[PDB]
Amino acid sequence: AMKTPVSILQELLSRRGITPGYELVQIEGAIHEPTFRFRVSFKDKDTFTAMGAGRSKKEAKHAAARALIDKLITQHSNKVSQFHKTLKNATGKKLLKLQKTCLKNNKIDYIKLLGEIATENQFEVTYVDIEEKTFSGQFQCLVQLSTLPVGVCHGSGPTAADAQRHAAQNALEYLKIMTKK
Amino acid sequence: HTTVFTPRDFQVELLATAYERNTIICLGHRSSKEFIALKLLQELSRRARRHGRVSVYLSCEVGTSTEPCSIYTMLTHLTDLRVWQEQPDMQIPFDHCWTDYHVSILRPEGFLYLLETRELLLSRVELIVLEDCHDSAVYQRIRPLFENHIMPAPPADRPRILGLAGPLHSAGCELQQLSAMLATLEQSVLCQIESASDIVTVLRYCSRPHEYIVQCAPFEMDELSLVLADVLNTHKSFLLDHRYDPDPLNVINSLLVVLHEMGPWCTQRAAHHFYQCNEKLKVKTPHERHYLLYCLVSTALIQLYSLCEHAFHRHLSRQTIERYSSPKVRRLLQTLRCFKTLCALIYCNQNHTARVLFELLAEISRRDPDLKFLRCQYTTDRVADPTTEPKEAELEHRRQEEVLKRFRMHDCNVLIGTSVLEEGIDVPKCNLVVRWDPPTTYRSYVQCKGRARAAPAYHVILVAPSYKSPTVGSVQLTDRSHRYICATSLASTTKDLVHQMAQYREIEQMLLSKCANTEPPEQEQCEAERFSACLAAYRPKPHLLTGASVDLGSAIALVNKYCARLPSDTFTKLTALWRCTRNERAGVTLFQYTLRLPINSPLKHDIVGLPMPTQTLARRLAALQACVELHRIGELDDQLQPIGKEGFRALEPDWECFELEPEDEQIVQLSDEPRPGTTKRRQYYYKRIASEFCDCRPVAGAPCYLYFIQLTLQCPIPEEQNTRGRKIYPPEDAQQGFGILTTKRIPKLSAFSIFTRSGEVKVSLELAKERVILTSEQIVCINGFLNYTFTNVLRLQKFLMLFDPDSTENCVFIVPTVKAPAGGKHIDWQFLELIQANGNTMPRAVPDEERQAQPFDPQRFQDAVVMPWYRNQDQPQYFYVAEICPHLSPLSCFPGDNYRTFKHYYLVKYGLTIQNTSQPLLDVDHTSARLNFLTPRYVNRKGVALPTSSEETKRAKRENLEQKQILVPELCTVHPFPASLWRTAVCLPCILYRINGLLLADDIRKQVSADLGLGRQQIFEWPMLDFGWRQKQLSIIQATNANERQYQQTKNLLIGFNFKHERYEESIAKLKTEIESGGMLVPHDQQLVVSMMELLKQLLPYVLAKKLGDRRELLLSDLVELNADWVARHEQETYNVMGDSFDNYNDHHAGFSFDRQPDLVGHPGPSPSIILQALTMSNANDGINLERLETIGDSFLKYAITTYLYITYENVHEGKLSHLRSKQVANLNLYRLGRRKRLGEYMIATKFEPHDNWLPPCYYVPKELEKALKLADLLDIKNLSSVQICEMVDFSCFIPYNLVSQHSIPDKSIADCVEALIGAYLIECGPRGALLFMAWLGVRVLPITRQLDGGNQEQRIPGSTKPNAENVVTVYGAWPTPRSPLLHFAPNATEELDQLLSGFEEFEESLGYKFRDRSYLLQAMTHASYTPNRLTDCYQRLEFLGDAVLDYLITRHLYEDPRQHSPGALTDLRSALVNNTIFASLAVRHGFHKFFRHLSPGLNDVIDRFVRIQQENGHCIDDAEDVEVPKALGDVFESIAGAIFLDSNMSLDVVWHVYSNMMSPEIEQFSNSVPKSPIRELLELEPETAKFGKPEKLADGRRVRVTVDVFCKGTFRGIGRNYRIAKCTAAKCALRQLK
RNA sequence: GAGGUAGUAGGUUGUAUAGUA
RNA sequence: CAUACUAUACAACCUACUACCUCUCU
Ligand SMILES: *O[C@H]1[C@@H](O)[C@H](n2ccc(=O)[nH]c2=O)O[C@@H]1COP(=O)(O)O
Ligand SMILES: [Mg+2]
Ligand SMILES: [Mg+2]
Ligand SMILES: [Mg+2]
Ligand SMILES: [Mg+2]
Ligand SMILES: [Mg+2]
Ligand SMILES: [Mg+2]
Ligand SMILES: [Mg+2]
Ligand SMILES: [Mg+2]
Repeated sequence: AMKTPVSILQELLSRRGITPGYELVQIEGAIHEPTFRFRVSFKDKDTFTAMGAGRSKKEAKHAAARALIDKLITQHSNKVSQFHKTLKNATGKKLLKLQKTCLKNNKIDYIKLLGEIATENQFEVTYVDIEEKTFSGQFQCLVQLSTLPVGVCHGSGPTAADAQRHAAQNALEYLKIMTKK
Repeated sequence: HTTVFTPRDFQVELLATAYERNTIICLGHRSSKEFIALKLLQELSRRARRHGRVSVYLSCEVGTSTEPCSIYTMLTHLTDLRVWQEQPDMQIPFDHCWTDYHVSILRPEGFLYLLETRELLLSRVELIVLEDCHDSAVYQRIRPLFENHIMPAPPADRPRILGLAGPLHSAGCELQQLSAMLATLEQSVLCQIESASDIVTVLRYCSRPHEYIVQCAPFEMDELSLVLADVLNTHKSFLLDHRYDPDPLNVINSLLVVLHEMGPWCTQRAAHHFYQCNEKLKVKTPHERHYLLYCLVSTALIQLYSLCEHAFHRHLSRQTIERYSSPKVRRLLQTLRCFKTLCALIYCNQNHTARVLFELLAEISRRDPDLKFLRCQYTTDRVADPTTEPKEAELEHRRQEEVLKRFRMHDCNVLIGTSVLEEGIDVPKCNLVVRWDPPTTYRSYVQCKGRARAAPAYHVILVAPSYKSPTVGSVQLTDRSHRYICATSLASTTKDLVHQMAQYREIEQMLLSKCANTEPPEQEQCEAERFSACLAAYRPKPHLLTGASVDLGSAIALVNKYCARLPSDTFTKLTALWRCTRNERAGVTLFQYTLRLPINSPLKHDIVGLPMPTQTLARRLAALQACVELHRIGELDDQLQPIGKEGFRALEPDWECFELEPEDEQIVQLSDEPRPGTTKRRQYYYKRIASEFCDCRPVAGAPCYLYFIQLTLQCPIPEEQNTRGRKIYPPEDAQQGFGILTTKRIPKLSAFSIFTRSGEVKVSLELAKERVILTSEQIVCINGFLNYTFTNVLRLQKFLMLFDPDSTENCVFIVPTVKAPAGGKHIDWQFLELIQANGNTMPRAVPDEERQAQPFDPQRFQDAVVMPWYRNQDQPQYFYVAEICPHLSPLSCFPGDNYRTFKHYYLVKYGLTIQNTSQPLLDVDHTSARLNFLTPRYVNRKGVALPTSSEETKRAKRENLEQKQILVPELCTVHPFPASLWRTAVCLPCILYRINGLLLADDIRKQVSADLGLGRQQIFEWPMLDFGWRQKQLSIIQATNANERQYQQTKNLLIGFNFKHERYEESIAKLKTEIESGGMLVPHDQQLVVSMMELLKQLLPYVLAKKLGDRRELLLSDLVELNADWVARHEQETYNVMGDSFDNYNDHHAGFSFDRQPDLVGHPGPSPSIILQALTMSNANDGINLERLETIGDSFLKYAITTYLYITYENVHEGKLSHLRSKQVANLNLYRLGRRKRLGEYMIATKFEPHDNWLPPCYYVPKELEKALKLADLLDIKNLSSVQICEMVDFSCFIPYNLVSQHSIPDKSIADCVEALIGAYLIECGPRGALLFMAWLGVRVLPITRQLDGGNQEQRIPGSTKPNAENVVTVYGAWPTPRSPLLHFAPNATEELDQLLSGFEEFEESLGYKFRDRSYLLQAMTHASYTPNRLTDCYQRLEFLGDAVLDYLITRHLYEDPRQHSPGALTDLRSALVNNTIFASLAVRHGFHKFFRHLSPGLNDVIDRFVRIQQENGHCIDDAEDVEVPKALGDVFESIAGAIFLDSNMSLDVVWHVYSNMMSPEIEQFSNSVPKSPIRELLELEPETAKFGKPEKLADGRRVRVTVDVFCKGTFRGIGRNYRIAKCTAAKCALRQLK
């Protein structure tokens, strides 16, 4: 089995001598497959000849021997809107009170109201009064809230208390208008 | 392009005007100013290099630092002028007087310094290029120069006062004294402003759109905008006074003007952009107080956005914009809704206004159903650098390039740009332009208005209240704002800006008044086309009135259709140089309208037009004359269009045709097979046997020639492959030989050699000095012998092959010879009788008594063949005798262990008892079965030997007994053939195959020598058939230097325009009344928007009834007839040239010589060895191949066809000559020529295997067994007929050609043989022999002089075909000397050539060859755009010749390499050495750009930057911005080779001798290493992993990017002008980085 | 001598990609 | 574009040589 059919045919024919005749007769030397064709003989005086085709000459000899063997077998506006809802989820009654009531009145103390709103929406405020003086000779302060992103509002007045109250009123109307939708 | 001709680009227009007179070029860009300054420096240097004159460039940014300026590099890199710029504190070292420097760059104070020293004489200077003089300080420095050198200097002696002042409209200061400022400017520096630039030449020669100023309304300020302004004014004063205790004002200020001029919703949409930018910028704040400031700003923008959104989205987009926006955007939308291709170029002032306009236009386009055709894209300005934060730079780069791509072709109409859209960027032709902001100056007015060139065009400026503060102060919120929160001056600015527009129109009227060339109004053209359209046209096909027609309009539109369609590059705009001029005749004004054509065109004379009353009538009739002369000289076809690339028709009768055989015509007209001329198609050709070997068998009585096959060992086989250690057997000493008996004489043939088991043996054929008369019994004796030798001894007889003793094909006899004992060789008759005595004899199985009879003989088995009779009975294997062994016995030791002694072995295996025990033994080796001894067995064809056997196996096979083969001499039969004769017999078939091949090559040589007198016909022996054997940072500075002349320029044309020096109001008021009453100001409440005899009499009032006669119109020949009669009547027409002197003078006033030719008269022709080599395909696996002869033959083919296409067609340009060469060189043509002249059947195309691919002599194949799928009867029918008696008596099972008589051969291989035979004839019998071979094949490439045959011509002067029915030969002559293109349309064209060729003697010394006809040199240098060349043609069609000359020179030199390159190492040593980059590098290195004449800006800049980067490299060979190559300079390198070829009586030796000194050291440098090319290396070292992508378009519009993708190693990108240079540089950077 | 490997070296043809003019 | 000269990678086939295996020969 490990012997090739060429050598199988040679072994089978070796029982009476004989030198086989192998002749490549017909190649189709075509454009991409060179196909070879041999022809196997059996003596020139008395009595066998088969043909064999293949792609390679070793396979042509093998097929000829086989034939002879068988023949033999944008998103920042979305951030703005998300800021609007994360200020909206603080649903206390102070926001509705600031919306319904006209806020011309400045008699309220704004610092406790902004503290209530900051604790309502889990925020905290920080006052920074600038020690340096303006050209108008009045105090100025800025208030910071831990928002998304963090925000700073403004206030100024002849006293530091006036500046703080102005910034606080700014925060009050601020939270009023971003509780208006 | 219609009625105005086509304008030159403004640089050479300013060059021509400043050539004409003194000129203040009011040009902004310093690069174009430097190009213009360079060009007039070299032109008035050419005028100045006559008696010795100097031209200066007194300058102000020169003489403090020691570095050369930009003009120094510009002028000493790109000219031959030795500039001597004054370094700071010149000491003028030694004797260095200023005469011997052409350009003499200075400082104004330095110029007076040598003016008072009397060194630089003001008479002797030819040009004074005073630099930028539109400023006060430079004027005050220049005042001592011209206050003190105007009075002593007459204007005759005063030179040209070219002065490169700034752009006039943004120059100095104010508006009232503007005209007086320019007036004092020209009166001081003695000049005239001649400002003809892109600011001007869009107004002049291009369309002028009807511009409209529209007032919208002032913004009546509503409650939303009141509340928003209250909030922003509340925080503005707060931001104004910020502090820090241990930027945002600009973004809180500029938001308010959006509210002031565009409205509240736009304020929201701009505050969103500002909010995103502020949240981008506020995170990186390192300061606590600034962090609070930016948080204040961001949250204020938040509350404004949410307030506006809650305003117009809870209480409520066309109506939304209508109610909550400014009237300015309503006017914008009205303007856009009036329109329904549109290309809109809206501008802005600030980069945020563009984006809120982007949101507005997108929202209206996606909401309003009317304006669905609005594709919006936007851009900002550029500020930052790639050095800092490259992420933002690359993101902006990729965004802006995509935006400009979308706007570029047809997709995006509205492009709401900013100030980067004025200079630089090239954009499509605009239809409607809406300048949103009022223009800052006239610059932004017409670098936005003066770009719209389509003319249904409107330039609309929306205007409003000006930029003024609407702020109220530091107040807090108001009561009305609290109520809104809880519950929910046109005339002044318009008058001042209409005054501003009147000032711009005064500016543009001033600019037009300073133009040299005046323009008629459009009412003149309307009058002309209304009145005078009754002149007869030109109809060259006048019988049918539907075709050819040149009227008044088509004529002026049909010279801009001819000059554009011409050979030109991107550095060349082609145009006709029109000139009007005036005269008065019979009391009327007439205008002669002279034209000129591009020097690219072969209409090389002016068409001097005929007068007309107006100027546009003169223009239209001069274009009539141009079209008429164009078609009469032949450039036009019957449709009056230029001929075009394909449409050229050959005139010589041998050419055109190109009709193949019908077998090839059917495939080339059907297009369904593999294409002919290619290797894809296959054809089977019959193996043509020799003439001398067909029908040649000797008969009883005919004395036949005898030809011994004389063999001789030359190289014995070295013992390293002698694995058996056998004896060396030289066939020279062998007693028995072989011979050929034939009846047709074999010619002299080349002694080849075969490689057999004894080494190399040379094979010859030698005659018998006595002829042999052969009887009738000996005929059947030789007939027995041939059957024995080629059927039994060597066994080559196939089943489909039989011995035919009366045959036609392969019909030669073979005889066994023998050396005579007394000396000499003869035929072995006793041996043939002995051979005939025993035929195909069965070897005799002898009994025991015969072996017992006689003992061993040590003389029988010397030179014996020892086949054994006990095995292989019917046909035994034949063993040689190698050694006789007395040291072995039949009773001696066995090799193996399985058997005892040799005698014992022979009884146990078969049964042959050996009756002699004292006998010696025989060591044998097998006979040959691979009969092909053509190739060397142990060596390659490069020469380096293959490995031989190891010493272990060789010593084992020479010593050990388990190897080898051993036979007893009493049990074997000696064959009648001795072993020496068996070796000659087994080497016979290669001798006969090679002798048939050499005879086929001799047959081809005989055929051509019979036809065209090319070689001898019959006969010295041929030569033998032999087989053959940091700085890179210093880089950036130079590049930065180039960008320096752009860089400051941008800033210099953005902000300053400063420094004024020291009737108008009435015109301003008139223009104000015109702009207010003429509808050009739209107010703020309306919407936007004759008898033929008398006509001929007024048409030419300078008799008319006779010329008119009875017909309707007038003929043009009649018109020039009346003008010629008026010339003969009235003396002269002395002329006033209304606004050229630019061109003038025509309308004015033995080491391997490459061309070695042997004497073709009396020549033997080429040797059949090298014709065999040229006929040997590469599939032959032989020691000879055509493939090194094909690549020299192909290059000679291309060279010779290029030369003949140049000589015959002296008027056609290269664009169709390349088409003719591609017709006459293509492998279809060479294949059809080869098939016509019998070349498919003369080639070898297979490895010669004699058991499969050979007819032995006197054997015959019936040629029918292959198509089929006793022997005496088979004989008698196979001479009669095949098919009728044949019928009477791993795919494609119909299998093609039988292998013995045919060989499958592709078409392109026949083309390869065509080229190979051209090369073979070239190498042997010269270039003329190659040319006559191509004429023999069918490509006729030489002239014909048909002369009468001179009475048996005898000498047969070669290339002269056989006479036809009359005694007339057709002798081919040498190539003709062509026409030198010194076109004598000028009366002194030789002196004009000497004047325009000034100072090229440095170039001649840089090349060596002194030209004898220098017009070729000028034709080689001259670009297609060097318009003052009224002497020759351009350089394209001569580069066409020079490229082919250089390709042949390179491939013939590199073929002559002793290294013996492959076809691939001949291509790759050429295609890496004739390349545009390396051509440009030797051009720059050897001083070619220093003598290249052109008048193109972009080519000058490209040439400058490339010479800079080359001079920093010592002339050696983000984004990957590399320097572009001057393709023009590589083409100059080709074209100078062409001009040296043509000027030298057409010899390649002088071209090679000149080009060796440049190219040949560099040639050895390539010839050692392996150069390749950057794209080729990057796809070679990365054989599959590189993948190049589709193009992307940059923002600039003249740059492409590439993006190499080297897979899993790095993605790299580079930029360049076109795809080729950009792809080369991107792959080059990939190569440079992946090392 | 025949067959199976393995390597080196020569090619030829097809496919894909690409150079140079 | 087109048209000559072709390169690399991969695939198939043929050919020369070298070393070892199985059979045969010896
Ligand atoms: O069987 C081959 C080999 O044994 C024999 N041979 C013997 C001696 C020598 O020096 N060389 C040699 O090749 O020849 C037989 C066939 O080989 P070729 O077909 O001729 O290569
Ligand atoms: Mg052999
Ligand atoms: Mg090839
Ligand atoms: Mg060719
Ligand atoms: Mg070829
Ligand atoms: Mg062998
Ligand atoms: Mg190889
Ligand atoms: Mg080219
Ligand atoms: Mg190739």
